[PDB]
Amino acid sequence: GRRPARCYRYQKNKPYPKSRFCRGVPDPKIRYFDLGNRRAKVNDFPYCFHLLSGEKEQVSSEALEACRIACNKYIAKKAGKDSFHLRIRVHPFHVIRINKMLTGMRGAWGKPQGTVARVSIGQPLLSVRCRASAKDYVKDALRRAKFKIPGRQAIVESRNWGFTEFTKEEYEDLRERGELQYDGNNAHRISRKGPLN
Amino acid sequence: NPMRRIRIEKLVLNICIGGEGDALTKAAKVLQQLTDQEPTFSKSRLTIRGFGIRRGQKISTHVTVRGEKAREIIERGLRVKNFELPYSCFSTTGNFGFGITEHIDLGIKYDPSMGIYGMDFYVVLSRPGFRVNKRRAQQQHVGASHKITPDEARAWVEREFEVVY
Amino acid sequence: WVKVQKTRSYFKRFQVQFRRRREGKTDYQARKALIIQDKNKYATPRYRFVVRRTNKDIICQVTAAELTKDRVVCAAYSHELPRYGIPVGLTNYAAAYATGLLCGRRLLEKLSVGIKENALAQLYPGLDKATGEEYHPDENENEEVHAFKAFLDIGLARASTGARVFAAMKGAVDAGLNIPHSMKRFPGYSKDGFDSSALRDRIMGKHVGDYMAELKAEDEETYRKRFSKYIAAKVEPLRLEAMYTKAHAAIRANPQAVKAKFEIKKPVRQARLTLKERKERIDAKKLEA
Amino acid sequence: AKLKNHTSKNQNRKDHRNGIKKPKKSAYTSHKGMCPKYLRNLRRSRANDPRQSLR
Amino acid sequence: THSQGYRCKTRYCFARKFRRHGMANLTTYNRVYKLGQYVNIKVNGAYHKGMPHRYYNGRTGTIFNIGPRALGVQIQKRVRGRIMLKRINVRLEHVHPSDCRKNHLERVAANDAARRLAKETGQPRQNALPRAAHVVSIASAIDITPLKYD
RNA sequence: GUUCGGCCAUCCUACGGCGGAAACUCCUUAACUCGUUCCGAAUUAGGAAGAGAAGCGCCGUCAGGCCCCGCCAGUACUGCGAUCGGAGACGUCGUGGGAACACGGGGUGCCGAACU
RNA sequence: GCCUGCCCCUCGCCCGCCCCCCAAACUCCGAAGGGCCGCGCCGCCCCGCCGCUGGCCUGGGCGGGGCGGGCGAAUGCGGGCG
RNA sequence: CGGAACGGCGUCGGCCGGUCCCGACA
RNA sequence: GCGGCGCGCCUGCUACACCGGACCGCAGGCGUCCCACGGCGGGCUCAGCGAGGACGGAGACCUCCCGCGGAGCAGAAGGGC
RNA sequence: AGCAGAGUGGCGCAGCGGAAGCGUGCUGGGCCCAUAACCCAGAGGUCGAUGGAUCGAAACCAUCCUCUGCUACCA
Repeated sequence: GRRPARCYRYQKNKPYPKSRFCRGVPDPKIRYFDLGNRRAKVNDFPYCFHLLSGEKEQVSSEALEACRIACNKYIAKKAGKDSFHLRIRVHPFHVIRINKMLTGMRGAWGKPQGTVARVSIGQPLLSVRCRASAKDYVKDALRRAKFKIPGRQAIVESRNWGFTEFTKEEYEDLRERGELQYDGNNAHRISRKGPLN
Repeated sequence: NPMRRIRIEKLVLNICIGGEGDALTKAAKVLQQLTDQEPTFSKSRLTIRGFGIRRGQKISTHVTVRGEKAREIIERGLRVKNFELPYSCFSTTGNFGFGITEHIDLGIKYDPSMGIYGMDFYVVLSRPGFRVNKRRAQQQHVGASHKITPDEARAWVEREFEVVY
Repeated sequence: WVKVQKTRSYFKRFQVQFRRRREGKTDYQARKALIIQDKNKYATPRYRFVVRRTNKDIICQVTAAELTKDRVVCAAYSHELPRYGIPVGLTNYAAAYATGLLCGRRLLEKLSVGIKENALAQLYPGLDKATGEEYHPDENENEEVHAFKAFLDIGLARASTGARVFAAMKGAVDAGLNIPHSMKRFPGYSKDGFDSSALRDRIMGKHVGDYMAELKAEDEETYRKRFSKYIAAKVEPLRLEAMYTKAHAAIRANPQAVKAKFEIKKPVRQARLTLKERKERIDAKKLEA
Repeated sequence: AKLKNHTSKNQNRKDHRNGIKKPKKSAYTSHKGMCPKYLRNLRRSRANDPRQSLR
Repeated sequence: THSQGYRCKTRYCFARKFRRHGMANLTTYNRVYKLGQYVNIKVNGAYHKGMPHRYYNGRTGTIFNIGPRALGVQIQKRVRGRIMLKRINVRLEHVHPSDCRKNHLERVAANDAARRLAKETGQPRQNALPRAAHVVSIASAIDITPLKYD
């Protein structure tokens, strides 16, 4: 509420997270950064889709909440809730401050009125892992999210299997070798250093 | 090995009387009477209203007896416990501890003005080779191969104090 | 279950203490104070006196600490005392005063090795009798050559009244090396009026002589076990005092160093594994399992 | 009513006009502040043979 | 800077590095210092007595006098228009002998060695200078090319 | 191998092995000298009945830590110019410097004085 | 399922292993760029002094000769002082 | 032809794909 | 004007790696308290994790182990040990 | 708003380390034929939340919560 957000957009002030010094911050709107099947398995959901920033803006936490709901609702209607795992990769730590409109610039240090998240170019603001059922639906679902975030953003299918660092070709190669492992939502390349038993 | 032998290093009898003043003094005499060794009082690290404690209040009295004098006291006390101890009682390091209620059962005269005094007997065990963790020079800790094990201690007490587990 | 206090982090932050301190043999704070010399003195050497007691041998060396190493000028040990008369009680209080006579006279003789006129040793004979006379070697007029100034090291040993280390320093001062000291941590100091006799008795072990009588009265069997070398060698309770005066005398006459033979019985030296040996070991536990 | 508080613009240029003037040679070899034992020795030591200026 | 105390903004400079925390090697005390040696000044947080100021940390000076306990060093501070020689008294724990002109001292011995060689026999600092000619074998030629953006 | 050092983890820590003639320790006792908030535990005195079990020394850990060198990467960042583009945020181009973590491979204290 | 229960299934804790993002007033590390100093008269060989120093035939300073060798970064410019 | 998030089957130039003599129920 | 007091001082920061750098910029202190909370020497190790001990537990005290300081050092904060 | 006070039995108020009291309310026992007064009693309060500190905090001090006490006009 208040501030059209054009005022807090391009990265300007030095990072101001809520430490001991900065207090009084009202709670951030976005709280659910993990959605869908957070409890999923590594082999499943081998298609990964990402929304990637083309600007250095500061996307508000209230703005981040809207993008989370828009993506979650569309994928859920089109395909099962358990056909995708959604991760909001930017977290709203930076604290934005307001000089109450009620004197003037004398004593203008602003009381905290908000929480915003700084997104550099090439940072995936949002990413999703989907099984083949939603391999199609997620792409336009993420476009319906793109509008809520300001600026220009690109939807790019990760060529890396799932959220795993390895490419889809590597994940299957490591799995067929047997070098691959499961850590619930992730896999490790070798795990070959430590004492042999 | 003769140098892998187990000996008792020390026995501490501790009486925490609990903010009674003269009673801890009478128990200072009690520890002195039963061990022929002057006692040392204790002070509170934490002060608590519920326990009747204030910082620096005298709550405990403890003498450390090392030698044949001590060994005799452990066995007088264990006769009170009927030579039986828990298998759990043994600490991981290799020491055990029991507690007696009533100084009289040890074989001390109960003049009844002096109060019945519950005591706690903790027995630390050592082995020839343990003057490496108390010496000012070369204070390196004892190796695990030489260190006492809870299992070793349980058997040593069985092969000596002959207590049930 | 239980957290591991020694994390890969605890290990990373750990600063090893200095090698000598991690072994425990050197008090760095004390020796830093001892090695301090006013910078105006510049490169003039400062000489330290080291007395460390081992299980059976009181060890004395006079050393100067250089920037790259430590340099001992001369050293005497209780192992040498059988050459000059005493074969038993090599660590007794009387051995200490006698080792420091060797320590002080070995040096006074070596400083006077080339002088040949009025030398270091020639100027200061030192106390011919063995007595607690508060002897100080620098109270004299001196001038030209003066007493070598060393500083006593008690090391990690407490400076107890009556300590063996303290006897050694009185032995060096009696030889004539000026080790600064106050006769307060030596036996027999009772406030004013030092009892010279008590030090004289201790440096001529009569205390052992009385203990020998206590065992010869209470139980002869314990006295064979607690005094085996003393019984085996002909060291009588009465004769030891005569032996000590000869031991002090032998040292003063010839205190020079004679070297016992050295056979270097070096050990097996099992070799470290090679990378292929290290890799085959990995293979065996890859084969078994 | 509010005058500029502080600026260092054109301070280094002003210094450089006749800047980097070294602090003389007397300071480099001056006996000011030296140990009263070094100098007292020096003055007595100097007063011998060619160096002595005594009448 | 409302606060300009003696030890101000010395959170990082004065502090020891990673594991150096502890006493100083006895070498610091054992080293012999000669009048007029070029010595660097490097403050050590532990020895609070006798510390050089934050300006004097990093500087290299000469020793004006050798006193018992404290070396006296003369370092030049450029105050505005003039450079002023300030003599300060530093504890031996925060000064470190500086190689400084070890290069010049090494070179003079080297030049003298060459002069000596010239007397003994010797019958017949350049900043870079040209590469000169040289001929290189081109048969191992790897033709490289720009790579497409993907 | 001891005592004293030097620089102060390639030296550390944890767990195995293997050792000692001498040495070091462990050890054995309190008549004294001294010594414990109490206790010869430490410590101080006096020793020599034992001992490699320990400490200690040498070897082992797809050991941690550590040091070395690769790769990361000409990457991130920034010095200097740009009538370079861009609505800006920023990013390019010429001319200069160049990380870091990760990750990969290797190692794992040596140096002097006195001694024997 | 059980005088009741100690006959146990599933989660919160604890602990490990991963993982998303971060910090003007966090720091394992750590650039760019800056700061400070040096870039000429070196050695050998004696000698004189000192109450200053010291086991000394000691250091160290300040001087006097001799015997050796010289000019030993690039570029531009005469500097300094009241 | 100040200007944006955005649209555009205006017109050129790319890119990643495919179907296509088997002719893009016959 | 009022409210403040960068109106004398200090710690961390803005300050853009020597030093310097502004604001009624930030997050904060000081005007005291100690003959001991002083000097010096000697001896000692702390906070704890785990484990054991009549009363005795969410804490009474005594023991062990392993403890790079996680304690403490009058008081702000940064150092330092 | 700034700036300054105030948070405690149910209620109204006290409370300086260390006591959380009064008055009433309330729950009993009587006194009266009963109900009041009356007499004999008991129980009443995370001392507004979050902290901090001395080593035990209504107190000491912040931060919030929650109320209240007074305030450029003038071009």
